[PDB]
Amino acid sequence: VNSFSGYLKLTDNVYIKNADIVEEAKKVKPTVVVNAANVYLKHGGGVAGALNKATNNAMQVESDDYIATNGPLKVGGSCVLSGHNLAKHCLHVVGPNVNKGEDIQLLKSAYENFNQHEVLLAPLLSAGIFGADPIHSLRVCVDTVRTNVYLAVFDKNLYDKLVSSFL
Ligand SMILES: O=C1CC[C@H](c2ccccc2)N1Nc1ncnc2[nH]c3cc(F)ccc3c12
Repeated sequence: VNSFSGYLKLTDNVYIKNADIVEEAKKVKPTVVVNAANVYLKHGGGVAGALNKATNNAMQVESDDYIATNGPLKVGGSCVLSGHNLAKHCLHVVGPNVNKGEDIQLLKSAYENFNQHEVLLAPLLSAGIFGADPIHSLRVCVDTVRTNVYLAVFDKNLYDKLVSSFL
């Protein structure tokens, strides 16, 4: 048992809710919140901009030191950093950005990072401003992640479409 509330169960291990991931994280304080990161960990907008804003920019300060030491992430890759006031840890995962021409095939590699964590609160990777089809992202998530994932979908119309179209 865990403290996630109000989720619809899609599969043995995947759950989904219409929720603002920032407010969800603040309430639950999960062990792991996933960020929709880019390779430079520049949290400007989308999920990343919202999560970083909620940390009063501490996520960005930490991220800038990480990049100065380690260089950029790979598309499809990840790193574990602090969750600040939102979670124990933040798993920054880079899904492909279709609006940059990045290979959508890398979405499966991106979701594979979730399997290193027993339980996660997450957005749909490559959705939103990353330009991929969220229905596809949900399918890849269900077919790739084997650990317990709680998906927060900000947009109510999209959430309803994802549920109603789920196979
Ligand atoms: O709901 C959906 C459908 C997919 C889309 C998405 C876009 C970018 C990254 C990851 C997912 N997206 N966005 C969010 N999903 C969950 N919590 C969110 N908090 C936010 C706060 C904001 F200022 C802006 C957006 C969100 C947001």
